[PDB]
Amino acid sequence: QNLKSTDRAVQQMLDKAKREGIQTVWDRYEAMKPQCGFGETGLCCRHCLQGPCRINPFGDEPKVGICGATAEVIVARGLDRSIAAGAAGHSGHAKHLAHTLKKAVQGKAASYMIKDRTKLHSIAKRLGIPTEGQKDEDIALEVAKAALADFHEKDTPVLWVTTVLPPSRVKVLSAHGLIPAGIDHEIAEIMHRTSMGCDADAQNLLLGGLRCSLADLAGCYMGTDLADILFGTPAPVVTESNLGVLKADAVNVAVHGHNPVLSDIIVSVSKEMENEARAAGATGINVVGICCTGNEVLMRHGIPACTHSVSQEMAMITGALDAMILDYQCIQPSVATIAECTGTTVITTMEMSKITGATHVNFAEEAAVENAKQILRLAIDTFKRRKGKPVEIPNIKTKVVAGFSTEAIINALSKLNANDPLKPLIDNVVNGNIRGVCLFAGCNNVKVPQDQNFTTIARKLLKQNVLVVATGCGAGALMRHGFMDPANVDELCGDGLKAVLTAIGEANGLGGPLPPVLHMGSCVDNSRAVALVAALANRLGVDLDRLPVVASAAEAMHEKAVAIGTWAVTIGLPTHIGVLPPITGSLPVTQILTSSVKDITGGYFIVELDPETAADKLLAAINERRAGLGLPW
Amino acid sequence: QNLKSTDRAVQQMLDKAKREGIQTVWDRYEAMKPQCGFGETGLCCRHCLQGPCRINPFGDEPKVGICGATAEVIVARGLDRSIAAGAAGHSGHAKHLAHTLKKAVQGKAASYMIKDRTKLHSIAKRLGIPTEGQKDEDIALEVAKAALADFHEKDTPVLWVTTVLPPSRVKVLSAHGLIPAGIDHEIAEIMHRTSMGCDADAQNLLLGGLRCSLADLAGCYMGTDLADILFGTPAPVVTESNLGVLKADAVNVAVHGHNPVLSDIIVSVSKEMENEARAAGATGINVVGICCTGNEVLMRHGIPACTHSVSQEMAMITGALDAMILDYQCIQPSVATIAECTGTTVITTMEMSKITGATHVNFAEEAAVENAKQILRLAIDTFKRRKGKPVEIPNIKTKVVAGFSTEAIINALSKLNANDPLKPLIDNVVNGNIRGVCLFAGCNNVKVPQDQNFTTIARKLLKQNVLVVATGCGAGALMRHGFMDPANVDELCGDGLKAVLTAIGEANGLGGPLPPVLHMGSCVDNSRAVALVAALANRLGVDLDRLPVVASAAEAMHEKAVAIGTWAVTIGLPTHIGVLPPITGSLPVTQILTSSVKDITGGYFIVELDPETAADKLLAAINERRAGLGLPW
Ligand code: SF4
Ligand code: SF4
Ligand code: FES
Ligand code: FES
Repeated sequence: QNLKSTDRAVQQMLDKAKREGIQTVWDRYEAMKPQCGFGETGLCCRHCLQGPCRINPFGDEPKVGICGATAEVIVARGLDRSIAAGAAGHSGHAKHLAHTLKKAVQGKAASYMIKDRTKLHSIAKRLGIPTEGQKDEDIALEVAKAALADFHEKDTPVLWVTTVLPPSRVKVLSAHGLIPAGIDHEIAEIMHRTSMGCDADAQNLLLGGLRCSLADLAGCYMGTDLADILFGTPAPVVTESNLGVLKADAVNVAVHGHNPVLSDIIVSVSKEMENEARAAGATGINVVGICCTGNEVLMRHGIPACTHSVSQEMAMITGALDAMILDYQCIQPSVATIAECTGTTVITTMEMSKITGATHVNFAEEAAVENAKQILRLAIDTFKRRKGKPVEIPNIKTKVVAGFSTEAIINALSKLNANDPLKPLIDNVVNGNIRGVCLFAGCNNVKVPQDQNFTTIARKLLKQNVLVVATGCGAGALMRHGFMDPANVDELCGDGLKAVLTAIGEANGLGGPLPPVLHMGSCVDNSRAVALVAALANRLGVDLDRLPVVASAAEAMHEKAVAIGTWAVTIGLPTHIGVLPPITGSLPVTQILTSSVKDITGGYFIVELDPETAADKLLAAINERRAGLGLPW
Repeated sequence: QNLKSTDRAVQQMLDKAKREGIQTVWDRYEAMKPQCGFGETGLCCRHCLQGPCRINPFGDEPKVGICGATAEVIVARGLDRSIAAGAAGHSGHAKHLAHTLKKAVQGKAASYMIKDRTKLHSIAKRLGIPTEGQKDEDIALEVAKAALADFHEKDTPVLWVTTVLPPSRVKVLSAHGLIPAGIDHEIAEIMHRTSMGCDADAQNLLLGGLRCSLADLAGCYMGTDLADILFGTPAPVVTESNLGVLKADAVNVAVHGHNPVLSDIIVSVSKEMENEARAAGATGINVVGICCTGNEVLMRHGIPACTHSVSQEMAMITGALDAMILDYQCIQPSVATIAECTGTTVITTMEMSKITGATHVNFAEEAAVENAKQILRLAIDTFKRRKGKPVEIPNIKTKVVAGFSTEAIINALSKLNANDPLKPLIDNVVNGNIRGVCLFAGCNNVKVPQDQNFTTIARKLLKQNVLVVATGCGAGALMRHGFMDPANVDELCGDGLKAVLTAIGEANGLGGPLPPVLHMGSCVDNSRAVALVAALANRLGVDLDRLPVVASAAEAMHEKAVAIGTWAVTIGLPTHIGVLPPITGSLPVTQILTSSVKDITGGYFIVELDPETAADKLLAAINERRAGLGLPW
């Protein structure tokens, strides 16, 4: 089973699924082979009813689409649609939170409130919203209106782009016409320009894609900002991960999806319902996380993470998962069918994300506590039905230190230099103790043995003294393999990095180092890494494309990951992707995305499926940046 | 060549292309055969990097997508994306016109102005915008702001839906949650919900698709409204169509695309440049139309239509097309390559729609006259280079009477009943002289011999006394085969329909009938048919799903046509489509779209590729509606 997942708990559940005849994501992948090479290379178009059009990568006809669309146009249009779809997800998440904040401060949703008043005021100041003499509720109402205004054209550009990057970077992007005019405006313009008989120049198409990726960035940053106002900015926390966090004698409730607007409430209400669970014969309610909603409550409340991404079905296979509470994004719809075999109650909560055969509970912010209790009572009912039945929870878990928001990272650094907190980090970049920074982001993908690229690359970078930060299911992969346990610093980290992690941790009263990898949160919280990198650029007086900072979507799957990778390139980072995106059918598109975009934004994609080779390429990118700053490497 | 096109001028140019070795859309189609059956049936998904996933329609594995997405989810997600892409095009067109009107009334674009002040005031009244005591420029500024506001969420729903359909229809749609909250909001929500791991219930997905189709309707209606304010509401006009409208001794300039914001200016400026053209050895500038921008200037100014849709390359093959001036949508990008052989200067004008190898002229409303003169001077240069060369313009054209805006139709009817203009039409529906109404809409499609479905269906309906109206390239197909020439009324029309067309025409001072088919304009001007049908419903006191009105996208191609067909169903019409949409791989989706949606909106799709059978099915739908109103049939 090691060829499917490198996670030993997942392997154990794959054996259980096999002997019980439960079909998994890996079985469905095997049944798909061999996959279509036209789609894999990007040489397929279905944008009108004259299609499908395909193009043979080499040889004889077909060589061009029916309407005349070339291989490079077809490849660029498909890629742009993926970017727009990703932007639509991250910004739909952000839009929902903006409406939640507006309802809260207008007295329409008493379960929600301004929890981080400091963050509220800093965001207002960053946006140019006056705070002196204003009530918090009025400032927040203005912030929520500004968030909603960024979805459409107005007299200013998207402020969740222009106010979050340094003026020099905004100037570069503006010169190329890349600043978004409105988030949903850009998504719609992509769908228009890529429709039949519209944009048919690969460079023009890809420039539109870069601009739409910045609309995705704006949605990510807005989502983090609003979630922090509503639910609190993360600070360091200690918890656990992997399937062993499930407890046979408790009501096990997974929160799964991305938007934690209800799942933050689930966490608090579940505490109130201890006694009701105890009356049912359970020790209590054990809330666990899956995917990014799990990251959100891990970051803010220390909720343990049960599993992530490709292996999500395995939590159900234990037999102990009483409920899976779903919002949207990255939920395999197979869960609704597997639930018939495993007994789990799968519950959807968002109007636009339902799954046939799953129970739906309308969630409304105005009734959030009431909805939570109804949902948790279904979970309690499910626990009762399995009283007495054996379960198979693998006794496998790791320790996870997390909660490294950018505010938390700055505060940790400020223990070494109170009035200039970024300086200790820059000092160690300059002296070589920190070679550079790598952000791991994105998903697992069934084509890659689960976690193998994240861990193989992370190990090589850590040995070379790279400061590694992680979000999303990249953070999930690293946490499940021990990369967030400070006890593994000695094994994993080069001497210089160990010295820095130890110096920071000792100054924070820990008696021990920071963990080998800093967990910066969910997928939208890739925006936190942007905030840190922008602050470093501002402090050094250089643009982001001069910093020794790279990104790696080492096992990417979702359209959201394509959008993130593209905005990482657009803000100026060398950006690795470890699965093939559908671009290899066009050499001109590949050349733009891996080479000539350097001349536009300073960033570029590094496509590399072999993880040892990818780590070498990422280190070369970091070291090239070091050389450009005159640093040793 | 008759198997490729039923248009004799197109056949002549296909022979010329063949002997000159110029590859056409039909050659590129032949080179694509056999096409992929997974894509044709809808059983392919590329929404994440685990794909492509396909599903065998019958037999053995694969049976389900890798993530667990069923055939019905995959089919519904793909369809929803097509609807959103169509909505993005029609509403991008409308958004551009809203910005043009705003610039005009703020003194920023002197080439544009309020030409239809009556239409402006009626729209303002329909929207609830006060007009008493207000300057026209202020009313128009308010209308343009309202148009822009409908793209995003606000305290009202999309007013270009709720103010254009009768309250009873709005109530039905509201009860099912189908009223759009904002145009670009719905497009983004579709892209979100159809991304991996999000909506996975076919009924829920398709209801979202119906709502997004109404965002498309709003964009169509807004585009017609704003184009009428800026450029004038159409009134009846007489002109010609087909390749014989090109003139060997003139500078022939085609306007091609959809948004006539510059091409209306091209028409006026070309008149000013007669003498400059005459100095070059030409008789003048002969502006001709292709596709919907051609329809726009045909409707408003009588500009002759040269060709449409699938046969657009053939205008270039004549050797006489000096320039092709492009905005966006439905332009085969092959034109940029064919131009090397034919000498035509292909010019793009919109930032988001460029074609490699075509000259780009930045158009800006603020410089519209200056841009037009630069473009027309390139055309004049091109004419000079072909002085002396023979050309092959087929001597084939038809007479076209057009300009039937809904205002024009009401005014024509008012000559029979001044104070109750709809009553003469209803009278003849009730007595059987008019059996019903059919709207022909949409594109040609290379899979169908060009125009064969439109003409075969139209002939059968006209013989059965159906009032036939047409837009877009459906109007193009019918005009090129004589269906807009009143001289063909005797041959084509049943006795009852002939009596009505004759009575209306005689009362309008014509001495002869209205044409066999009423040309209601461009693709966005499908909204004019909605306005007429809604007015009829309001006058009869019934909802639209009780009227004997149907639609036929008989040769559909573009994502825009999928969106139009879907909103035709959503507002309550039986809606034929004559090419296979990618739904046959899912019986449950097909059943929803062809059967159970009747219980939701009262409309339904009729999928039928054989045109004689399609006409029988459309007549059965009309006659079922007649029976429900207690009428003979
Ligand atoms: S848009 Fe062009 S390439 Fe795509 S399916 Fe239609 S004809 Fe084929
Ligand atoms: S979304 Fe599901 S069905 Fe579509 S490509 Fe990804 S795994 Fe396959
Ligand atoms: S031919 Fe397989 S993805 Fe289209
Ligand atoms: S397998 Fe051919 S369209 Fe995807």
